[PDB]
Amino acid sequence: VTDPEALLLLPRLSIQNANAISSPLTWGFPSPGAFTGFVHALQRRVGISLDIELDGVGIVCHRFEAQISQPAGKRTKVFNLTRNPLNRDGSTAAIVEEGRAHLEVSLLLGVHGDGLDDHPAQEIARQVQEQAGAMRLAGGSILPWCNERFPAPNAELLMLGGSDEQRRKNQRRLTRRLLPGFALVSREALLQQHLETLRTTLPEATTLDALLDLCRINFEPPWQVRDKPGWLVPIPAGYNALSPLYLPGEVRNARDRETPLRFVENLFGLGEWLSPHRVAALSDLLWYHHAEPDKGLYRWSTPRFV
Amino acid sequence: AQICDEALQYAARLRELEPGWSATPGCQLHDAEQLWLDPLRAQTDETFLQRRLRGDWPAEVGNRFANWLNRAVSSDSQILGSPEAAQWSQELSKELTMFKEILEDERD
Amino acid sequence: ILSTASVLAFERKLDPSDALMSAGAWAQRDASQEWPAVTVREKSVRGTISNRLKTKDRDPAKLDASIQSPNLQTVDVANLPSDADTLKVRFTLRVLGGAGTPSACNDAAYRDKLLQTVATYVNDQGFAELARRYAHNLANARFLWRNRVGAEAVEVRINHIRQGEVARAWRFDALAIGLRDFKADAELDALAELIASGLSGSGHVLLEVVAFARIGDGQEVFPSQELILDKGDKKGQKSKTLYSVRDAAAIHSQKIGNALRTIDTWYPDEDGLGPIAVEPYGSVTSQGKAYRQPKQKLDFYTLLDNWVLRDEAPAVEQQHYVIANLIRGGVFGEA
Amino acid sequence: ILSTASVLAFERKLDPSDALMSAGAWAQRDASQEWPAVTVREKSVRGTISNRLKTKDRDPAKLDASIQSPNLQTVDVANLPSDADTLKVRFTLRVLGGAGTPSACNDAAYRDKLLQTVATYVNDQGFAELARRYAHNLANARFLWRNRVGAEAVEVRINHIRQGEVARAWRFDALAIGLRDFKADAELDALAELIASGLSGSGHVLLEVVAFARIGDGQEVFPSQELILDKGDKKGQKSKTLYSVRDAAAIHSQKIGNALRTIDTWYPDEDGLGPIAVEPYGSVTSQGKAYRQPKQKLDFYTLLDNWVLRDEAPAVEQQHYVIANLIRGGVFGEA
Amino acid sequence: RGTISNRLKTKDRDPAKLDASIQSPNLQTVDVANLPSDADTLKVRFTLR
Repeated sequence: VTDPEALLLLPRLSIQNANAISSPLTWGFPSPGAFTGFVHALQRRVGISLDIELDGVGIVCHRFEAQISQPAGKRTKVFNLTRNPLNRDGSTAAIVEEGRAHLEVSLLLGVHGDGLDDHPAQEIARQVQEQAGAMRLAGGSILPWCNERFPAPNAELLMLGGSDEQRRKNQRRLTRRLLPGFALVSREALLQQHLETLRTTLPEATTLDALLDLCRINFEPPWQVRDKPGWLVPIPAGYNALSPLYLPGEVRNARDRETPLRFVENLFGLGEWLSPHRVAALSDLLWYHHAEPDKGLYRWSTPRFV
Repeated sequence: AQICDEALQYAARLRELEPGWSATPGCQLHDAEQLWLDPLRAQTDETFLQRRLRGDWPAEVGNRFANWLNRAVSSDSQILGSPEAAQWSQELSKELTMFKEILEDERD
Repeated sequence: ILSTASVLAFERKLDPSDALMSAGAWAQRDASQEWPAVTVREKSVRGTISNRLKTKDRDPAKLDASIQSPNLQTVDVANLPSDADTLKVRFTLRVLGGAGTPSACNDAAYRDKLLQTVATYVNDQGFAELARRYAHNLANARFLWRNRVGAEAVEVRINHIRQGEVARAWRFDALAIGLRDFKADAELDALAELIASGLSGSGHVLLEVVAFARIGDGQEVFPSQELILDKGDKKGQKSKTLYSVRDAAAIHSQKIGNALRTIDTWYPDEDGLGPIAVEPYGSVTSQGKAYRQPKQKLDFYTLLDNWVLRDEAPAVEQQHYVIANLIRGGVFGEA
Repeated sequence: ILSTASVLAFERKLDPSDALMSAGAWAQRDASQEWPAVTVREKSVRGTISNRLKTKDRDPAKLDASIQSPNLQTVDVANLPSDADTLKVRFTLRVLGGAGTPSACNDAAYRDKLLQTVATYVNDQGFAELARRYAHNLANARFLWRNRVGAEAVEVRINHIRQGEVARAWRFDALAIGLRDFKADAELDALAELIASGLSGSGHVLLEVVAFARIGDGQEVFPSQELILDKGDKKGQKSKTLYSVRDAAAIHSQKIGNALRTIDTWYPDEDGLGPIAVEPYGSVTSQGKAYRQPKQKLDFYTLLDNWVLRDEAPAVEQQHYVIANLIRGGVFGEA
Repeated sequence: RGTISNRLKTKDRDPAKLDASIQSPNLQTVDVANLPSDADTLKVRFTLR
């Protein structure tokens, strides 16, 4: 929402069992809500001590390996599970299917505040890396890079540049540093205009049909595949209200009795895995929160993408 | 743009993941490329090839890469004798321009 | 209706050999058979940049940093030995005959019509102008391409080789016979009648053409140039490779064929430039210009399709040019 | 009802070898066993454009821009050395015999009828015309395909090889024996009786056929040309590649076998064109024309189906052509 | 390089179609094994158990 004064780069973090189930309709890379909740956890744990405000994540995903397996004779896939403990009686517990995946992402945390001036850049970069080393990103532990070739350090890029050329130089230097991955942005205006063209073709078509049409490899007869611009994916773009907002000590069995609970439901927007130098400014492509809590509509996106 | 960007990512993961560009010597290894061996010829040879890559700044790989995209197009003279070849050449020139300036600053 | 054939393949008449160049001294060109060959050797060249800058690299610091790192090449060079001032360029030339019969032709009627056309050409005027101009390009040493341009004295000895030996030997001074005038001499008419007899199919012609050139003691001779692989570095770059058959520099056979074919003084542009080589859409690679463009009706294909198909016989000059193209050979015909 | 068998695979009689070509001087052809072989070497050619333009590429600026960027090739060439004027093309020709017996046939009644028909032909008139024409195509050096058209003197030596050595040595003058007239000589009749005894199964025939060709000092010889892969760049294009068995130029075995098979002077067009190669639907791929088209009843297939199935025996020349196709071999039959 | 020499199924018996099909001859690269030029004996050697 606001512009970051600096752009921190947490380097390639190895996540071993992330959540492959991003949403009820999407499997694969975990939801960007996990990464925005991670940067809010980082702000809640060391952001208040350094007098900075870590907002926004650029999700890069150098490596992804889902713990899946294609069954024999089926085109679809199934998830490799774990073995839960037995019950108190000795029988096998009722299995619940949780998708696990191995990640390697690097995060662009947009850091703005009055703590960039108090501390050096390398100190606050090192302290948020040490705080991220004892955390988890989507349910999966962050592997801490022991006894390898060399440890990947951080770089807090002060985005306030003296010139346009030095700014473009350090943006290119950072893009070369997070290069083999694929930045994730939220392209929802493309989904809405594809819904507009779909409704032009056939009326009363809703945007779930436009989302599914942007998802699949659909064929057209003269046979030619309808082309897709980029790697468009369905992503859960936040939540939506189902119940009115309850009081803190009102709902039963909540997490805490001091925070208002509201029953919610996902909102599957459209995302687009694009390469990091297709953006020409890394102060875009960061994932912020947008709540508007009177209406529901607790959503996350990349504002200022285009 | 997607082809040029996948070429940039292939060069990135090949230059970063494998030390195999400086694994063995031979007679033919296409040594005019000098882009998929960035840390291979500088982090070991300090003044031998690093002084031949920073002053020379090898960015002539894009001219050889343009031959791939001329192989991607056919010999259709309905565009070669029309203004579609001009639009094709202008988009290829601006895209190899951005590929050149991305390839120019491998030294920083 | 007699449409043209889809394929037309004329085999090359006037086959030359690779012009093997050797070295020696003048005034013993009469004993010039054991002369040592001019060997192609390597030498290192270092150059500072001299090409045009493209208005972004015209900064003083950029240009000074660019001239601080000069490029290294190792070029093939062929020079005469230091005690030898004569370059013997020696090849052999067959004149085959049967200029109108194509080696490949689909339409039998078009092939018979083109054979009748060439037959009426040779009957009305035999290979007399073409053979005179080929004999000139043998007489003046135009096949010495750049080895001629500053030579003090060039002498061409052309031997007609019969059963195993010479039957009639010629001896020309290639600087008095100019590179642009097709005059008439007495020996040149005998050589032209020999090439005429070879071109008409009425006799076998194998000529050995031996050309000497006073270039100077240890000067550079210029054999033909091969192309390179472009796989190695930029210090041992090997930017220039010269032709050598067996440790002996040589001009290519098609360079000699191109210089023997420089008989075309009938192109619609100015004759103040001199002859060009007989090519369809008659084109020069140095000057970059295509004389006899097909918008004028003087290229080989429009002249041939008017002379054979619709019987619009051109002038004697343009049909000399057409028969010179049929002697030259080629892959004619559409797809 | 005697239907045609579904498969007919006739094996190849008259098996030739790869015609290895070496080089040397004339008048020492008797000591021509240690002659150096003609090596296929590379050379770079640079041409303009000379193909027909398609009425939309005839713009003058586009034509000049096309001749400003010429196509650089590298070609494989094989020349004689500069001190050699004789091309020794040597192969071996093995005549097997048993021309009628197929190697694969389903209908046994068709096999028995074909054997009875071919044995009726052989007993009526043995392999005498076919062997005379094969002996002519060994005698006149037609297997020297393009190495013959400008050759000054061609001499073919055919040595019948018994147990390890020569049993009968021939020596022909291939330019006096014409390329189109099958006359009768004394030695050619002895070679015809030898090939007759070979084709009839009454003897083992292994003829080492050596042919010399006075081309000239350092002139180009023309071995068989391979096909190129076309996987690389367009400056090192490698447009022409030549056949070579082991650092030695060579003509393909099926090219020699085709030049030996040019015995068919019985095709229904004019005989002023001369003999074409014995093929079903008898076709010359140079001239692009298939004589003995099946509209007329003179191809190999309708002649064989009339001779064997319904027993309408054709004329003498046509059944000579049929048995020449059976000597040639092939995969006859439906699918 | 070989021209067409197999049978025709009476629909391909047009003469212009036949000449057009022999104008584009089929090319192959076949694997062959020949003896050398100074060898006239083929030694086939195997074991039998």
